[PDB]
Amino acid sequence: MEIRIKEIKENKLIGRKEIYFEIYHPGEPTPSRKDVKGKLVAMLDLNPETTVIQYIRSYFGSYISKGYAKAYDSKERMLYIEPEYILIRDGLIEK
Amino acid sequence: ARKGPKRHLKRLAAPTSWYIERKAYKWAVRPRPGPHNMRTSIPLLYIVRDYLGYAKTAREARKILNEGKFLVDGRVRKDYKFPVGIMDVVSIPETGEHYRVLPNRIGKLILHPISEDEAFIKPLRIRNKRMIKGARVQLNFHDGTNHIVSIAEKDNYFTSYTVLMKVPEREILEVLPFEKGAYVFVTQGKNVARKGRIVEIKRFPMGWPDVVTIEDEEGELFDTLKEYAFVVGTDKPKISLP
Amino acid sequence: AIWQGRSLKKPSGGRIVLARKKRKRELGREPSNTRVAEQDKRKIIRTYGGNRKVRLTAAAYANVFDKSGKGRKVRIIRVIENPANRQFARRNIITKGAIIETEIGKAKVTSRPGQDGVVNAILLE
Amino acid sequence: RDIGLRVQPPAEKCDDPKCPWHGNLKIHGRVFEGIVVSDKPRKTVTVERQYYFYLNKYERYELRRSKIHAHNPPCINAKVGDKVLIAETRPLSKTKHFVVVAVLERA
Amino acid sequence: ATFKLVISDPKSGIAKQVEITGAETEKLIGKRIGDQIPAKELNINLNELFGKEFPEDVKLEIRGGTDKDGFPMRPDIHGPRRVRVLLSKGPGFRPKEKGERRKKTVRGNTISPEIVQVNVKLVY
RNA sequence: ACCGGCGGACGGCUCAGUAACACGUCGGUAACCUACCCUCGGGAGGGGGAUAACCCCGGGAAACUGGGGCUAAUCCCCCAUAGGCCUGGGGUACUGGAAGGUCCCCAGGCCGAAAGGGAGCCGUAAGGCUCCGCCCGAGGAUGGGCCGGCGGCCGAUUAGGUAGUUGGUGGGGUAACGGCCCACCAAGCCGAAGAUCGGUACGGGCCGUGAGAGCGGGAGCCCGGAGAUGGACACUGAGACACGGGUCC
Ligand SMILES: [Zn+2]
Repeated sequence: MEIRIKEIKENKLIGRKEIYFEIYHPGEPTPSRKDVKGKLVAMLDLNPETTVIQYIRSYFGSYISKGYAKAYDSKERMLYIEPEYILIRDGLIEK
Repeated sequence: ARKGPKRHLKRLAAPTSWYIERKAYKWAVRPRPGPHNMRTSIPLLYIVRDYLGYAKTAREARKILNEGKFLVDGRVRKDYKFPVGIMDVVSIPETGEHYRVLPNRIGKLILHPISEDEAFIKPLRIRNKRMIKGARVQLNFHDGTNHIVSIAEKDNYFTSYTVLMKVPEREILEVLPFEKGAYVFVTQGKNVARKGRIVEIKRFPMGWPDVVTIEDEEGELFDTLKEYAFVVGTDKPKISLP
Repeated sequence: AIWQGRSLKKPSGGRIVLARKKRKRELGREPSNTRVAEQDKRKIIRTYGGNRKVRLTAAAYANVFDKSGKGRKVRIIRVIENPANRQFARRNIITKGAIIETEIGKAKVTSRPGQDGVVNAILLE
Repeated sequence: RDIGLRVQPPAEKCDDPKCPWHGNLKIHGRVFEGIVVSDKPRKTVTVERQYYFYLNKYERYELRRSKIHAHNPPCINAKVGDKVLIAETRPLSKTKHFVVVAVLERA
Repeated sequence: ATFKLVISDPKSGIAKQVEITGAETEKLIGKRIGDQIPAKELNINLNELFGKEFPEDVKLEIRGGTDKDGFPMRPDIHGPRRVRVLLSKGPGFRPKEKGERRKKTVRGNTISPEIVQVNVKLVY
């Protein structure tokens, strides 16, 4: 699986950066959220504890899976802004 | 069956001047009463979320707004139902972005970037003039705002004139009169978003509105309503309207 | 109550069947038969939209003006004539068209005591 | 004087408070031309206007009449068959919502 | 006609109940609301009951009462009769809304054998 | 939990009634109301009063509810001023196509405000700043009321209908004009170009069909109108005579 970043936006009204990317993975299943987040943090040199993956969407009959994620400057702002369900899904919140 | 004011607004019945998907959802933000009409206005939530994309959900849009990070004219607005209309300056001091709200050629409202120096000027068309207690003259503008002057300056202002007003301090910069050759910009009608210079003014009996002829930069002549004609300069536009 | 809505008959002469119930906004109120008395009697009525009306039921004084803006507060003795009704004059009922007698002379009323709360009149020279 | 119409004001004055020329009545809205059909009621006149209505299916016109009752100020004493101009005003009665403002030509 | 008398002392904010069966029931019967009755008229102790030293001139003031079927006695309805009336405030009605008017059941000033409780205030 | 503020008159459901200014469209309100929100010019001075919760005693089968003590407020009341409304005599400064409108000066009267309250940071104190607040005036905006011209179904085995009915003179009432209502004057008003009466039906954007002209439908989605078992009434509120508030048959 190869990750290619299609768009980076710097939102500072909310202290975050929005990342739109794609995963090229022919002949393989949809990558797990853990693996996607790990590779994204490794490539972008981000903080693992202040980044979330909004979604990883696999299309029909395609080897490209689209992906949307965010990276926050501060964990406090991350918790304040992001919903609880997405944090639970990403595993940041033990719940 | 109807007993009082409405509090909801379906997306399929939203004003045609908005840039909104009319079938993605069922409910739209009902604009709160404010400066401009509902036809030439849009709730600030849609500007924060859809137009600029700073937010993905109404909740975080409200969270952004409550911190006073969005400025309209020169005042910080926190109500997400606040209407913003034509010839309004939306400023985001944290980003340095300044936009002017103007209608495009199809009558829809769009944000045109402007400069920091321009961000402190808001033209106002004198919609009406009357008298108040103490023998003072009150001018009512196109956006519902009001100003007061002494009887000494009675003749300095007339209906359909334009006033350049610094904001949010509300100081009078200058007065642009409405005569022949005055640069104007059409804000409504079939000729919306078209600019030119005044040529002639025609009046009719009864309450039928007066009609003004305008000449565009290409020399073509068209017509519109005298109230639709918005003065923006004497010979050239004092503000950017592309 | 006193409904003040649409008539039940077409101008041609036919009848009209109501398609809806009476609405609270189309209701009136009983006439305020302002009478001459020894003291002024008035009441306050809350009207549509929270507005206020001052209703005069018994009137004792009157503000009389004489062709020059000068005004005097005088006493009402009797109603000489009230063209609005053939019995208002007999019963001492004050309305906008009444002609009253005061110590200064005859005065024609110019206000609406049922809607104003006061009685104003102009002297007859 | 003028009340927004490009017509000559009546040559005489009247004390009627419902006359737009010499009273407090205000004219606003539609202006129509018509022929007076009846003037029996006091200070009242019925105005008849004649117009054609087009039928799409039969691609032909039919004749229709519009009847309107208008106030008749004493100065403008319109009679039967006169050509008159009427202007919309506030409701003056149950069926009177127009006022005669001029007489275009006597019968 | 057994009356439960609730005597309340305004000088201390304490109320106590007693039960009277007959004989002295007639003396209370027939009196309206707003008239005092001397304590000794039908007194039962009243001294060690409250543990005080009420003066000999102590009087009982008829404040209110309640019928057998939980029906309060309005201090305004005339006569010993039960009637259904439309109330907006006052005894026997608890609005619970802004301008609600609910029709309730109340009695009149005069006590009757049907009355089960008489509430009285001590007057010095 | 209680007082208190706001909301609960929107949203949701149905097509009974309605042939009507109910609906569609174009215009008027110079004849009118508007809680929430926006702008401008001002003000927040002095007093008083209970009562909920709570405590004592209860009843009623329940639904509900009585007496006594005690208290607070952005709760309620009063005084002052500012301010509103009418009328009369004057000046013509304003918007308007045109002033029974607005503005300025005198005169007689009626009505008649507020919470300098709350939170945070400071400051020895005093005092300061920020946030959300209260009241009056003039406009806006939102949501309405009312009115006018035009347009859209069948029956002649339904031919005369109307009598507050048509119009006026003067008033009452309404937030507002109006026979909406009242008193007095006349006989007017509608009708074979189909009044009245009877049948059917929520009106429109639209949907079905046909080469088209046209014919038929107009439940689901949107706008508008009505209803809350059938009727008739009222209280609070800006907004109701109110589907999950009230009274009677
Ligand atoms: Zn005249």
